[PDB]
Amino acid sequence: KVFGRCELAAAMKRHGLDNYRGYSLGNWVCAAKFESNFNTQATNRNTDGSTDYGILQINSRWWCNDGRTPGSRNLCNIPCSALLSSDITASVNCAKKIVSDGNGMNAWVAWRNRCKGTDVQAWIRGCR
Repeated sequence: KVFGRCELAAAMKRHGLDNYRGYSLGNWVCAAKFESNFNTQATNRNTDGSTDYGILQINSRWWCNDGRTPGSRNLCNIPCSALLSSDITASVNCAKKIVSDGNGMNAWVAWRNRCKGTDVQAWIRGCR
């Protein structure tokens, strides 16, 4: 599914992301925009053999099992395919564990480079 901007904002808010660990809703929408272009089916292969999955591009090296990343961890205890669903619940729940591990939203490269220190509020402007 390819979400609309305001559609995704409302979905994320319902799942408890607004101000989670101090990060306003605009941050999560901005991250999703530049990680996946609001597409739940986005996948991207990394140089080390791992793969990033879903709306927030979660990595198979640490967080999910895809059966093809030798010596990796499955800290969110899920198959990586569950992160590609039209239902964002699994992506949201795993993201909460990632952002709580000490490094905050710096775990997402696109957030660090394109959202951090910017007017992230603009991403939820006009939405109900």
